[PDB]
Amino acid sequence: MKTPITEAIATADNQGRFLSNTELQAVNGRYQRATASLTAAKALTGSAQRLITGAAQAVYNKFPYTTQMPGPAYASSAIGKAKCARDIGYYLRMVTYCLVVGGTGPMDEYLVAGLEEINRSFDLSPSWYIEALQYIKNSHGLSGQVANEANAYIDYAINTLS
Amino acid sequence: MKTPITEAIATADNQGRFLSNTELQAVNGRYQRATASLTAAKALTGSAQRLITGAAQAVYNKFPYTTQMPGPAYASSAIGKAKCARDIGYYLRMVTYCLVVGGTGPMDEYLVAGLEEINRSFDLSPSWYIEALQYIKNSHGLSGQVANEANAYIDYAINTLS
Amino acid sequence: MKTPITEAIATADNQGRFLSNTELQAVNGRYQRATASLTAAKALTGSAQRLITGAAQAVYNKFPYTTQMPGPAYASSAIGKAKCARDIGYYLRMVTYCLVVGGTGPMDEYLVAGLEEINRSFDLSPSWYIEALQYIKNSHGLSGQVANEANAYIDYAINTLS
Amino acid sequence: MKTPITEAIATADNQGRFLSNTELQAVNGRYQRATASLTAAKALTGSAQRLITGAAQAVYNKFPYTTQMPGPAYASSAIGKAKCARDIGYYLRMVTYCLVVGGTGPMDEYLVAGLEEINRSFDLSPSWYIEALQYIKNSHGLSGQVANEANAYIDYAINTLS
Amino acid sequence: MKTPITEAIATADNQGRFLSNTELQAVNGRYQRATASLTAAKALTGSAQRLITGAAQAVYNKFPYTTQMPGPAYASSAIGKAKCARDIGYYLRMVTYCLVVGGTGPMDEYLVAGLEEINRSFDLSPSWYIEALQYIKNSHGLSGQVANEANAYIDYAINTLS
Amino acid sequence: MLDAFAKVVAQADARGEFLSNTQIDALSKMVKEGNQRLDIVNKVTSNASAIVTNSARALFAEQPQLIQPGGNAYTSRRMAACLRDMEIVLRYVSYAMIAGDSSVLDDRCLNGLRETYQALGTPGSSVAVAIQKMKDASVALANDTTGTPIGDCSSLVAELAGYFDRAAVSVV
Amino acid sequence: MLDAFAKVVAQADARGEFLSNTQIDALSKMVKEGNQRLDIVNKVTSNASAIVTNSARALFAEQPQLIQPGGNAYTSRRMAACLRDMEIVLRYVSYAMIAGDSSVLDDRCLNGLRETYQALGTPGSSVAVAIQKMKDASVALANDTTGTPIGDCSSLVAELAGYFDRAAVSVV
Amino acid sequence: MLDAFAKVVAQADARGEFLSNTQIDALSKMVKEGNQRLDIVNKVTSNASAIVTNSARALFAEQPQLIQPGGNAYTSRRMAACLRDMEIVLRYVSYAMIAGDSSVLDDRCLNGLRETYQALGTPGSSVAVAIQKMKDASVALANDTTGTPIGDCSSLVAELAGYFDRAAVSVV
Amino acid sequence: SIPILKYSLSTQNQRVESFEVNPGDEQYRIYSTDSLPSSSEVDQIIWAAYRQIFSEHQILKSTKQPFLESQLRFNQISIKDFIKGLVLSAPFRDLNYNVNNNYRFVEICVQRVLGRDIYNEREKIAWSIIIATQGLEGFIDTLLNTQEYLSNFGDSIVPFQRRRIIPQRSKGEMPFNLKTPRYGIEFRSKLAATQFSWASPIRRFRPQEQQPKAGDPALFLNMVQEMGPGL
Ligand SMILES: *CC[C@H]1/C(=C/c2[nH]c(/C=C3N=C(/C=C4\NC(=O)C(CC)=C4C)C(C)=C\3CCC(=O)O)c(CCC(=O)O)c2C)NC(=O)[C@@H]1C
Ligand SMILES: *CC[C@H]1/C(=C/c2[nH]c(/C=C3N=C(/C=C4\NC(=O)C(CC)=C4C)C(C)=C\3CCC(=O)O)c(CCC(=O)O)c2C)NC(=O)[C@@H]1C
Ligand SMILES: *C[C@@H](*)[C@H]1/C(=C/c2[nH]c(/C=C3N=C(/C=C4\NC(=O)C(CC)=C4C)C(C)=C\3CCC(=O)O)c(CCC(=O)O)c2C)NC(=O)[C@@H]1C
Ligand SMILES: *C[C@@H](*)[C@H]1/C(=C/c2[nH]c(/C=C3N=C(/C=C4\NC(=O)C(CC)=C4C)C(C)=C\3CCC(=O)O)c(CCC(=O)O)c2C)NC(=O)[C@@H]1C
Ligand SMILES: *[C@H](C)[C@H]1/C(=C/C2=NC(=C\c3[nH]c(C[C@H]4NC(=O)C(C=C)=C4C)c(C)c3CCC(=O)O)/C(CCC(=O)O)=C2C)NC(=O)[C@@H]1C
Ligand SMILES: *[C@H](C)[C@H]1/C(=C/C2=NC(=C\c3[nH]c(C[C@H]4NC(=O)C(C=C)=C4C)c(C)c3CCC(=O)O)/C(CCC(=O)O)=C2C)NC(=O)[C@@H]1C
Ligand SMILES: *[C@H](C)[C@H]1/C(=C/C2=NC(=C\c3[nH]c(C[C@H]4NC(=O)C(C=C)=C4C)c(C)c3CCC(=O)O)/C(CCC(=O)O)=C2C)NC(=O)[C@@H]1C
Ligand SMILES: *[C@H](C)[C@H]1/C(=C/c2[nH]c(/C=C3N=C(/C=C4\NC(=O)C(CC)=C4C)C(C)=C\3CCC(=O)O)c(CCC(=O)O)c2C)NC(=O)[C@@H]1C
Ligand SMILES: *[C@H](C)[C@H]1/C(=C/c2[nH]c(/C=C3N=C(/C=C4\NC(=O)C(CC)=C4C)C(C)=C\3CCC(=O)O)c(CCC(=O)O)c2C)NC(=O)[C@@H]1C
Ligand SMILES: *[C@H](C)[C@H]1/C(=C/c2[nH]c(/C=C3N=C(/C=C4\NC(=O)C(CC)=C4C)C(C)=C\3CCC(=O)O)c(CCC(=O)O)c2C)NC(=O)[C@@H]1C
Ligand SMILES: *[C@H](C)[C@H]1/C(=C/c2[nH]c(/C=C3N=C(/C=C4\NC(=O)C(CC)=C4C)C(C)=C\3CCC(=O)O)c(CCC(=O)O)c2C)NC(=O)[C@@H]1C
Repeated sequence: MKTPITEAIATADNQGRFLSNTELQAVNGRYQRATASLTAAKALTGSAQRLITGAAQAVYNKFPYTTQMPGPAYASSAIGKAKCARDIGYYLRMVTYCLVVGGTGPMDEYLVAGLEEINRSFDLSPSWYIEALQYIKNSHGLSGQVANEANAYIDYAINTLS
Repeated sequence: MKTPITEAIATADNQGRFLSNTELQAVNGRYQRATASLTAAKALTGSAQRLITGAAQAVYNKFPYTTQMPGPAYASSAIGKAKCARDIGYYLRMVTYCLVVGGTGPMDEYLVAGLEEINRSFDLSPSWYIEALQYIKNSHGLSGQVANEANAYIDYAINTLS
Repeated sequence: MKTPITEAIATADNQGRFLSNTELQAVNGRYQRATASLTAAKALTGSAQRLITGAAQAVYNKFPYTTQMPGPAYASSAIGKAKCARDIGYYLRMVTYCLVVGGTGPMDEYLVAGLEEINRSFDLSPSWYIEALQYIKNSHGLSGQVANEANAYIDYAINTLS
Repeated sequence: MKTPITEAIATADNQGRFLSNTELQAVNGRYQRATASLTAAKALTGSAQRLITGAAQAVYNKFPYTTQMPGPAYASSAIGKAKCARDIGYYLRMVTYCLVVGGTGPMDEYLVAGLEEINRSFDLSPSWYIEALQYIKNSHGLSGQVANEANAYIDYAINTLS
Repeated sequence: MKTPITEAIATADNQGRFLSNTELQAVNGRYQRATASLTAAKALTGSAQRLITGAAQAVYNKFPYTTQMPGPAYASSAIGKAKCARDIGYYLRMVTYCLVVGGTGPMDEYLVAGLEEINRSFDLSPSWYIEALQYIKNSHGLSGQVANEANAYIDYAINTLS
Repeated sequence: MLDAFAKVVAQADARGEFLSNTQIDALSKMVKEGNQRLDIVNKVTSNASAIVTNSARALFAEQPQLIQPGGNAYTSRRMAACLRDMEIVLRYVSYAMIAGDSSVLDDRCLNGLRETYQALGTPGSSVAVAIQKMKDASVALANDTTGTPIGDCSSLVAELAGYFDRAAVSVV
Repeated sequence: MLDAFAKVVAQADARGEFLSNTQIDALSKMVKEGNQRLDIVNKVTSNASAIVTNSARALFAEQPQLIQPGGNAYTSRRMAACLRDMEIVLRYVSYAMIAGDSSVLDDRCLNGLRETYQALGTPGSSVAVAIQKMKDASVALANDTTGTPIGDCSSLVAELAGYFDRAAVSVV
Repeated sequence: MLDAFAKVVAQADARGEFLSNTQIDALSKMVKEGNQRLDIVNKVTSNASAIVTNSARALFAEQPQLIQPGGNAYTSRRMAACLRDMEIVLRYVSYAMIAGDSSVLDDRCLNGLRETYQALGTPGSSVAVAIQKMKDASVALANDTTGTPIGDCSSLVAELAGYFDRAAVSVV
Repeated sequence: SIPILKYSLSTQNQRVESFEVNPGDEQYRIYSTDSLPSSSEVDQIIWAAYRQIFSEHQILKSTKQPFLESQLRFNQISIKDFIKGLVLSAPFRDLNYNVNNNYRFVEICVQRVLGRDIYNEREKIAWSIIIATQGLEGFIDTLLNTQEYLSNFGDSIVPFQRRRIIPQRSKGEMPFNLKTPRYGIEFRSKLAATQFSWASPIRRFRPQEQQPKAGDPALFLNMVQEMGPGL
């Protein structure tokens, strides 16, 4: 994964180098910001069910055809509604994985690589997932530099879908 | 330049990406260390000529043949003593450049690259400059995290000559 | 373009060979399919504006949120309705271009290269353009091999949209 | 080999593509030309006892030194005569394979690949084989497109010998 | 070319190295041999007009069909007879070029490179030139180590034709 | 490449000088702006697809010839390559903003771009209008106070808009 | 590369138009004489070795200074390269005959070829003589009535003569 | 590349002629002085590091602004590239001394070197001074008799001094 | 058998040594399968090879080779076979080979496969006949089997623009994608849907580019956003 620690090792192994002060300062910047991002991952984990059911309802108010149109792609059946709240939980879980690691590494490996072939094949719309992620950004209840850390990985997922 | 800033831009541009929080934390770790790293450069510059004429005398003590033996490579003339204290001040000035930049940037470009080819051609023994850097490592007078920053670039220079 | 003439030159060209009897049969197969292929391309050319305005109305009946939802991506404006019918005219013009050259040459070059990138940027669902192409596939009124040639490239645009 | 069926598969396989309409018309051009090809292959097969020993004598009449000059490369012995008639039977059998397959596939991998090194090493001249091939093109006794298809592969063998 | 001097420079330049004693021993073997190579190149030049017409008459006795058979590729006309002795003189001239340079350098660029396309296109049999070169090897009139250097480049030209 | 702390080291060495206390005191004024500079590139990176597509939508509404048949942003492969150019320029202005000077923008992006567009037939004066619309989308975003503590970053807004100006005069 | 069919399409796409009924009818006239177009490149390909080697032999009989010492066709390597240049140009003319237009001839063969011969020191006027000697050699074969039904191919033969003529003025 | 003997053949092939008697005897003169030509290149490459490091040391004492701060040979990499280029020039001069002509020196060492030095800001007139310092440090050593039989090889030394003069005027 | 014709070398950066132990930020990131990368890091090798052979503007979804990627992830092909497979790919023949002649296609593939510029103009002339007589498949095999490729990149390293910046400098040679685009000044004229070849800057009656002067109150605007605290 791309973490701040494996990106400092890889730039030092490319140069055939021991870990200089260029690289020790970079790992130290991870350890300074890790206090604000480990409480964002603890506060997003503990309020996850409030955020999943909320963000799936925010898609249904905004795009109400997804509950009415028949077909396997839409949340009109009870099967297709549990597959929606499954997917909101996948996106929220990857955001907490990036806050504990630092850097957009877990969702670059588990989520975004091959995502466009999934949405194209099963006829899923990436604007359904932007609306869900814009709810979680506005409703996670964090503040300060704890909200600054969480919103920086919400906006990475939106920029890969937009 | 091996700044933590230009190393962050390079890892983002290797994969054609915007600067995420992986790279902003490497920049932030430079700013947290730049306080102690800039008071070291101010105190080494102010004691420059004291440390240069002291370290030149410590080489002539440990290696007294360098003041007696005839030839162009030795400090046995008035020009050879002027070019010897020129080289102590070169190694001292590159250390202070690395303290105001963060990371071993200026020392690699201006000093270390090509040093082994020069010291073979002009018959300059690298053990003289190690003795001169060990004097400055013991006589700069700093303490705390300010000496911890200073000695990390004296030690980096000794590992290239050794 | 991918054309049975130009895909026959470009197999003798890749080996530095003259056109043997292998490639003259490929040109011959185009020449005895071109009769049924060129009548479809002018039966769709004359019936254009019936098929354009009906297909855009067929999208508005299946997805009626596209006429109601405010925003730049939807045809809820007088500007957005003009851009919708512009798009159906692009897809229908590329089908008549493929019938007059044989095979999916012009729509590979002018339409489908970069199509996924601009759908995601401008928030355009490819399910809209599938419904507009299912209208044209049922309502061109062609029969015989003239319908086989026509539906061969309507289905090609559907296969690469989904 | 280089059938128009396998050169249409390998075209679509090098693009990672399903068989589009560009490839199906190349296949249907083989099927149109096939009944003029499979009758020339049938006609040359039964008439091979005359066309080989007729063409062997056509070389000995234009180049009579190949029956009198001593050495292993000439047909001045019964071993060299029986290996000369064997060589004309290779050229005729390769033409009937190129008529059955359609296109210059079998005689490219079996006959013309590496042939210039064989004639140069064993001292045997390619102008002997051209006079034998011009005999079969003058005495196969077909007309219509049955001759125009059969002469298209005799003329391919002559153009590789010069 | 393929002088031993240029084939010693090309190995030192590949490593990016100076001329060691490995290269100066190679060029010294050229100079200790050139007293026989330059007596052979002068002896063939001063007996050239006897050698060209004798070798040209020898291939008319071995292959008498050249002076009788019509066609531009045979020596039956006065145009074809002047181009035949022109070719024997081209082979003898590159032989005497290879003796003053040392090693098969001049006849590679000037005679061997592209020779197989000339003999294939204009239908010149390479066994005519082998009969001519076997005359010069028999009756150049040389002996000792002078004749060893002359037969070394005669047999190189025979090995490329055979 | 150079950052802003490496630009003063290269000027100083070229004359074989130490750094005076006046020069060090001006480099610790650059460090104290360190967290406000990181907020500005965070606001540009986090909104980077709305900078590009809102300002491309604006570019074709007022110059509608570029997307007509025969235009340069017609035929969606050239439409996708047009949006690629705007994300590329926005990427390197973002690089030049944390570095503190525009040297990575100058030789990795802008070096040879004006002569590239002349060999393609791309209107280089309309690429400069595309950069100028991302300029004030990015400035209005960096003047926006959401998610930030109270204080001041107004000399840094004027600096970010100067890299957008340098990128826009190098292409015309 | 384009054939005659995709030439009309690429011109129509730059105007944003469908094809007119007189453009489809001019395209279906090419299909009607498609068998006679294939008989022309059947005659040219089947004798392609004899077109090159007979016209090259006639070029040096009438330009005997090309193969004298110092001449451009004097060595084994410079002479075999003269033969393959004729076989390249004859190959790309037959690619322009089954396509219908000279788009593969201009892009793949004739673009930048006059300046290449000027850099090599090759006399470009003599290359035009060799192309014109291959022109009438393959026109004489195209007008042969052996193995064909008797008809009028005179507009097709005058098109093949225009492809060799375009190659001969694009090389001096 | 060509040597001296292959240069004569290249003159004689372009006229289509056999070599004359005087051209043979001129070639047997170069064979006779082969041991005196091999003895020169052995004298030069055996001292090749001392030619470079002493001609450089005399250059920086004569032009002292090249090692002052800002000078073109001031840093350890710029100092080591200066000694690299003198060693490259002296290497190809040694190649041209056993060949007999400057064909490898023009093609593989000097082609584009003047334009390389202008783009770098390297003073090309100072590179010519350092090559002439290597010229007479090599000529003075080639005239030294310690190890060789006594004799006159002054024509070979006037040839070696022309390769150094060729590279000196082809760098500015 | 028609050898290639001889051309002369030229002075370039890569022909000569940089005495650079400990490279810096302009070292250009070796992407290799000799470091045993995981699945997230073999995606970065694939994107680096797409960027090097194609442009950044030809890494569309319709351009990517999904089956050549999966043979690299299973250790069936090497990186030298991935690079060969991108040049013989159908998008590269359509977007690059069809809109260049034989001389400008050589200098694209020298710059992008060998990672260096051409030596002179005669080197383009020497290699453009390998294309015309053997095809692209024969030209890319004789270019990857040179000693220039097997010494620098081997068979398990993605190529890069070799030695672009000199270690002291801030301004290096132009990148090879900005120096040589998809098509040039020929094929520009009308063969690539183009008009008028230039354009004046856009005029407007609201000027949009007014330079500030010395008494303007936005140069003092600094602390206008908020006053500092204390007493
Ligand atoms: C809306 C933008 C305008 C526009 C753009 C346009 N550009 C291209 C093609 C290229 N752009 C570049 C630019 C860069 N390459 C780089 O590597 C960098 C730095 C990292 C930059 C800034 C290059 C090299 C090309 C050509 C190469 C290629 O496309 O492969 C195109 C497509 C051209 C084509 O037809 O192929 C477009 C459309 N065009 C407009 O009309 C807008 C004003
Ligand atoms: C004492 C010499 C003078 C001097 C030299 C100097 N040169 C350079 C840089 C380069 N030199 C070359 C030269 C060659 N490249 C080749 O391929 C060949 C053989 C064909 C030669 C002779 C090249 C390519 C460079 C640039 C790349 C590089 O530096 O590696 C430098 C470099 C430092 C700088 O910034 O210029 C120096 C100092 N300079 C002097 O002052 C002396 C007069
Ligand atoms: C907000 C809910 C909307 C919705 C959801 C929906 N999704 C699917 C199907 C799939 N979603 C995925 C996505 C992922 N799988 C992963 O492993 C990851 C990374 C961890 C992601 C992002 C996949 C693979 C599928 C298909 C397989 C499956 O999970 O069953 C479906 C079902 C579609 C179908 O045809 O079955 C729905 C309904 N759709 C809506 O309407 C909501 C608005
Ligand atoms: C012993 C004579 C036999 C013979 C000769 C013959 N040769 C030709 C034609 C050519 N021969 C060459 C050969 C070379 N050209 C070179 O430059 C070199 C190296 C220096 C060689 C070996 C070439 C190029 C030709 C064609 C052009 C020409 O020179 O005229 C011909 C004429 C064939 C024709 O079709 O014009 C003849 C008759 N042929 C015999 O029958 C003799 C046995
Ligand atoms: C400027 C355009 C904004 C604004 C900026 C301010 N930010 C201030 C403090 C601050 N910012 C960050 C985030 C930044 N630092 C990082 O390390 C990273 C990456 C991980 C980022 C994005 C942090 C952590 C802090 C706290 C530092 C502190 O507590 O001092 C700030 C503080 C005042 C000052 O430092 O003098 C300001 C003014 N605020 C604005 O109003 C505009 C819109
Ligand atoms: C024109 C220069 C000739 C000429 C040509 C005619 N050929 C006619 C029909 C025809 N042509 C071919 C050859 C070609 N067609 C193929 O399909 C293939 C292989 C794939 C090749 C090489 C064939 C086989 C046929 C038969 C089909 C048919 O009968 O139509 C033709 C029309 C026939 C007619 O007019 O009766 C013409 C005019 N005729 C000439 O006089 C000149 C010499
Ligand atoms: C002229 C600049 C010199 C000088 C040169 C002479 N050298 C003579 C003979 C000689 N030199 C060598 C050295 C060289 N030849 C090799 O084969 C090798 C390596 C394998 C080397 C390094 C040798 C072996 C010989 C012996 C041959 C002989 O005895 O002739 C020489 C004698 C006459 C002549 O060769 O023409 C001369 C004049 N002598 C000088 O006085 C200046 C310094
Ligand atoms: C003094 C401790 C000892 C000593 C010094 C001495 N040095 C030289 C010559 C050189 N020193 C350098 C070193 C550098 N040049 C650089 O640009 C940098 C980085 C900024 C360094 C470290 C170089 C290049 C030379 C040669 C050129 C020059 O004169 O500067 C000499 C002269 C040797 C000669 O042959 O000229 C001397 C005497 N020698 C001692 O004996 C002291 C113990
Ligand atoms: C109509 C079916 C639905 C619809 C259409 C709509 N489309 C756009 C905008 C664009 N469409 C394209 C597509 C192409 N351009 C091409 O050149 C080609 C190949 C010939 C294709 C397929 C592009 C590039 C755009 C953006 C630029 C433009 O203005 O044309 C919009 C506007 C979106 C916006 O942000 O402005 C709309 C509304 N949308 C619907 O609701 C209909 C159901
Ligand atoms: C006969 C018309 C003339 C002739 C023939 C001759 N040929 C040979 C020898 C060989 N011929 C071949 C050719 C092929 N072998 C293949 O497998 C194929 C493709 C299927 C071809 C075209 C080969 C390989 C040989 C050598 C091995 C063998 O004995 O078959 C000879 C004998 C030469 C010898 O030295 O053995 C002869 C006499 N020569 C004439 O004089 C006739 C005019
Ligand atoms: C023969 C009729 C005339 C002639 C030919 C001749 N040609 C060359 C060299 C080259 N010819 C090309 C030609 C092409 N290259 C292409 O890519 C294409 C398609 C676009 C063509 C038509 C090239 C690249 C070369 C140079 C490569 C090489 O050197 O082989 C030569 C030069 C041979 C030499 O050794 O210099 C000659 C002699 N010249 C004549 O005199 C005839 C009039």
